[PDB]
Amino acid sequence: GPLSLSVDAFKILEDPKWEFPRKNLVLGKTLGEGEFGKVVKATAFHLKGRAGYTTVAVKMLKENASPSELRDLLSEFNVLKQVNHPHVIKLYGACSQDGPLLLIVEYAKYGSLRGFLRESRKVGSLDHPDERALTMGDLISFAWQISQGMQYLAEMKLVHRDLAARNILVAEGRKMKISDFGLSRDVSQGRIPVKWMAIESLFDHIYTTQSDVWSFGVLLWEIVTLGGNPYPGIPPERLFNLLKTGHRMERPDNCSEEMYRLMLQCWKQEPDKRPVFADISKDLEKMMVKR
Amino acid sequence: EDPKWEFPRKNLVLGKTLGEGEFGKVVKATAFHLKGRAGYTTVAVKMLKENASPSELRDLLSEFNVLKQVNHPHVIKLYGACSQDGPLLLIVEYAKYGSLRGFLRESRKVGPGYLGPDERALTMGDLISFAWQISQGMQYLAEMKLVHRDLAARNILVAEGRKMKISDFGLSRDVYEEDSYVKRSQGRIPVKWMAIESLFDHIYTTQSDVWSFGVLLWEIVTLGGNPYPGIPPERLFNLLKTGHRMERPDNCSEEMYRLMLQCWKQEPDKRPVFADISKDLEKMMVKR
Ligand SMILES: COc1ccc(CN2[C@@H]3C[C@H]2CN(c2ccc(-c4cc(OCC(C)(C)O)cn5ncc(C#N)c45)cn2)C3)cn1
Ligand SMILES: COc1ccc(CN2[C@@H]3C[C@H]2CN(c2ccc(-c4cc(OCC(C)(C)O)cn5ncc(C#N)c45)cn2)C3)cn1
Repeated sequence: GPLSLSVDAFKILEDPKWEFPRKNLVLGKTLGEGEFGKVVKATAFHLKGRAGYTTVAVKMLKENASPSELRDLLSEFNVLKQVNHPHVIKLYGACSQDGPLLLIVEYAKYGSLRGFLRESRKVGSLDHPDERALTMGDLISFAWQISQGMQYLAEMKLVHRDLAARNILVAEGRKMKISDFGLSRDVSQGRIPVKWMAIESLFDHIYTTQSDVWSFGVLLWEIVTLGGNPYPGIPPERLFNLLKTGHRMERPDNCSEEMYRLMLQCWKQEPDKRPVFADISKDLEKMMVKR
Repeated sequence: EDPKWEFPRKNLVLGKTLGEGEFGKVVKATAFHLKGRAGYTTVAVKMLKENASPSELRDLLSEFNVLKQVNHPHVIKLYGACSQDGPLLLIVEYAKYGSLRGFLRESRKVGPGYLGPDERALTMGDLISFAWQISQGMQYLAEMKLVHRDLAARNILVAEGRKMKISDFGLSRDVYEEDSYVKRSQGRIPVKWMAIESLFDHIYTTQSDVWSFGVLLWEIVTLGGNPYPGIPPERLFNLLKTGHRMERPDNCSEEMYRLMLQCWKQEPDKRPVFADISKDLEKMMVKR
């Protein structure tokens, strides 16, 4: 079947560029864990012709993994090979010759954007009750970096499908990296959380760059609320009809008119009425120079 | 939605979490005036988490639709659902000992344990009986033209009097036409419980449920061990194709092992049917 073919292709030595010798990989602490998959920190010796040990993250399956897990991981590997951008997580390679399949990716010292934000406070060698302080300028900065990454992906004819604050990684110098390409595809029951999905994805199962834009609007909302939970107290099952009848999230606190207007436009019912990612970057670039 | 199954939300009180995984959760609950029982009845409630995808929603709805049609002493009882004024809540039977996997693993550290009268005291006779109750439930399920697809010790619940209840019907499918269920895309059943033709061919029949039953059997007689110990899921493709199967575990009889092996025949025709699995277990029991 399609998976046994990919598995077998993967387990052969066909891509010497991406194969990393297993003996050169030393696995450390767990960075995150779900039921069937795990991410650990690691050091990699002589990775990609680099001197000494490079700090990396390793993605791997757990023992109760289903074929849909195996598929997601292999599919991410195949997408990340074709991709190169400062705001997209970097793939270093894979170990396919010695035990479990391991994906080796760039290590993001702050972890997920969602985590980063909830540990922060909004403002206008000591110590504080919060990890850091963030201005609207930082938040606009974060959104712009993601929109750049997304513009690159849309130009590459790739639909991410799972855009959300938990899938953006925060690297050294607070650089945003789009991550989790398990569900991406080159442009039936979906595995994207309902609350981030575009109306046409929910009703017609259609996924395009414009449905990525809708998801981007939910992420913006997540950013300006510093890690809020979208549609709080509304059951995911109730959301279809609220959206169909034209309900949207209200303007959050500490959110400006111009910022909220951009969110709303991302959530237009007709995908043609939504901004493209270039328009989005433009809006953020303008906000920035204008303080 | 359905008159015979819709239950008044105000009559349902939710308690502690009994289990939660990726985007779904089970809570202990109590229901007032349930199916005309006086007073409160202790129940369990299955529901979605905030980050649910359409797949999880469709799975909860499909489990509801299946449990509506099936009634058997060894299949989890559905009481009803709250599906109107908010979140979808599935109301099912509460099983006091929890999952079979959990129950058997507990018997490793909780006396009297496995002995080779008390609820916690287990002999091989008790284990054969557990397997048999499950097989009778599966036999009925197969007669009702269903494939469970996700038969495993984690999906069997242990109720009052140590009765087995097949549960977790989210993935089960109708096979009235063709006697097979096939989908184009990848399944969500753990690789290690999947039949060889489910793995390579995306085909699910009662005979792939039989394969899964063999793995469950192995789980039972190892008292909740993990299948293909230390083998990566990805290695199962080549390993099953080349003819490797799990080894005979320690407190397993030759007849019991012969039954498992039969469940793991490459050719699905050569596997026993659930009716014949039940007969084999009946004979094992009475010859002791
Ligand atoms: C299908 O294959 C799968 C599926 C799921 C998984 C694991 N799942 C749960 C949710 C999803 C992904 N998960 C994580 C966990 C940690 C990280 C992560 C966390 C992290 O945190 C750093 C810190 C905050 C210092 O702990 C840094 N980095 N750097 C790179 C990555 C990556 N990738 C990370 C990213 N995703 C955890 C693995 N493989
Ligand atoms: C898609 O909809 C979903 C999907 C999955 C889930 C929850 N998932 C995780 C794995 C799967 C099913 N899960 C559970 C959790 C608890 C129980 C459970 C556990 C339980 O434990 C009793 C004890 C051990 C004394 O606490 C008793 N009962 N009785 C009925 C049920 C049911 N159902 C239970 C069964 N399945 C937890 C919820 N909704």
